[PDB]
Amino acid sequence: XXXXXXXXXXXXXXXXXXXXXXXXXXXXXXXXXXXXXXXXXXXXXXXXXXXXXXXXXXXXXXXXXXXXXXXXXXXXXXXXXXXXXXXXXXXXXXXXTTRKLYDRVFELTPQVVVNYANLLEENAYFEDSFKIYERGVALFSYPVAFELWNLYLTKFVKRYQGTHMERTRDLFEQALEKSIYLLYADFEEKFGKAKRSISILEKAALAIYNVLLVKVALNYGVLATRTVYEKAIEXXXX
Amino acid sequence: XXXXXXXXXXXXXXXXNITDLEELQEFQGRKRKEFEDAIRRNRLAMGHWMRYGQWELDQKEFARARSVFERALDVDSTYIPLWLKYIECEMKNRNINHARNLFDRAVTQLPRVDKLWYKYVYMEEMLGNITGCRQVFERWLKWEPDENCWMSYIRMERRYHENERARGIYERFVVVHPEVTNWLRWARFEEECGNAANVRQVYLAAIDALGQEFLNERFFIAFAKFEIRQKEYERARTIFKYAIDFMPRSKSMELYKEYTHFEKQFXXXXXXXXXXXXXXXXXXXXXXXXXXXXXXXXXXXXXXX
Repeated sequence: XXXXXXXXXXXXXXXXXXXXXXXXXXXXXXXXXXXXXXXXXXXXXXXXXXXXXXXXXXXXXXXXXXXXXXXXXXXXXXXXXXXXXXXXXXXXXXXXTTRKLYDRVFELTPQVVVNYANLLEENAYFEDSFKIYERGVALFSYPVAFELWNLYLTKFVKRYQGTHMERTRDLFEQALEKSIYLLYADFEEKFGKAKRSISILEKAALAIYNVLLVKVALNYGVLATRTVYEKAIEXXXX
Repeated sequence: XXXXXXXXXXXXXXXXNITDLEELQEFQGRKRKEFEDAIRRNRLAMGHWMRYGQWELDQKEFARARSVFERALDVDSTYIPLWLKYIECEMKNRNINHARNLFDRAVTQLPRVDKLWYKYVYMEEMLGNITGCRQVFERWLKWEPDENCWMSYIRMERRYHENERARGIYERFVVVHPEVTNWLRWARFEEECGNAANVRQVYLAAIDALGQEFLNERFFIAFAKFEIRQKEYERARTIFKYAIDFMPRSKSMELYKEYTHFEKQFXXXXXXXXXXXXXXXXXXXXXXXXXXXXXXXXXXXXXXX
């Protein structure tokens, strides 16, 4: 059951809350919470909202870690798949080490992934964070993986920038399997071989793309651009 | 008025039972004459044959019907569409025992008629007993046909339980058809069985029989993927390290990128440089400026590392 059990728990704990105001309460609250343990998936997830509640007041109580140990006792008790939504309900605040706690999810959700990488970024583990994007993309294939990959590129290029060509070059290589061509080309012009980049734009296979290449070729000097058009002809708009 | 001289001919041409028990036999007799004549006109011509049987079952069943197909099978043994037609007409009146002999006859009479073989077992499932299906399926493997003979034999063993026979059947298929896909097909079964120890020794057995010339590059990653399932770091590294050495220029690049994918999971970015530098040199360079352009790439890779 869900909202019935949920209101039942919120009200019982509320009775222990008015009891707390009466100094009458946490122990009996633990008892009613034990009854919540006795309660018998999204419904069970609401029971997880009850655990989240006993933990909530338990942290509001002044024993933060002690409750986290309990919700962890439950999720470790799950060590199932439905419980993982409760884990996202739990790991989201378990952060306030947590890394393995998070990876347990990977044994069993791109938003969650970018969020976690943002955690390590906040801790500035940097390279470790890039690894996470490696572990995501092996999963979701050319669809969701793009949703990871656009931010992963913008960020990793932002990091090392130009301390080493071959690694990032390879990273675009892995990456390639439209905007990717543009990021990559933007990289090559100011770090890598230039003609090589022009070959890459040439390797694209649209009017806007044709317009770009021509621009970069003009940047390498005028002569190519007249040459570019002949490629361009093969749209009346063209 | 050219197209209208033809269409006007078509539209002009377009516009232009039974009682008693005795009188039906007259009607039924004359249709027998009709059919018998068409056989004398054409000894072979299975349309006239097949028809003749069908017609007799609906009216009578048994002799007249069950003779005519037998009679027509003497004119051409190896016409499959007569074989089947004759089988179906028995089971539409439900005598299975009758057919199970007749089904055997064909099987024997021609072994490389797959259509008979599949259709032999399919009847068996509807019929019931599963031990009949195996003895049938076993004697098809003595002709040792093809994967699709085997895998239909194993998916009998999976639909129903008894998963020790299935494993031994998997072993046999390896011996007869020894190729890579088969070996990795064996490991599939140990995945659902859930015996991680039992998987490894099968993968080990594959390396024994094949040899250097017989194994694929695909084989080692099919190994590696299993190590991601268990998340064992000790197995992973030493597999890749070992596997990279047999393929070189033949199947290198595909394996390296899978090695790095693992290192992305698990100071320790040494092979990141080695995989990139090997792939940089691995890029073919025909000409002078193409090889000199590659010299700028690998030198920067050597410089940073």
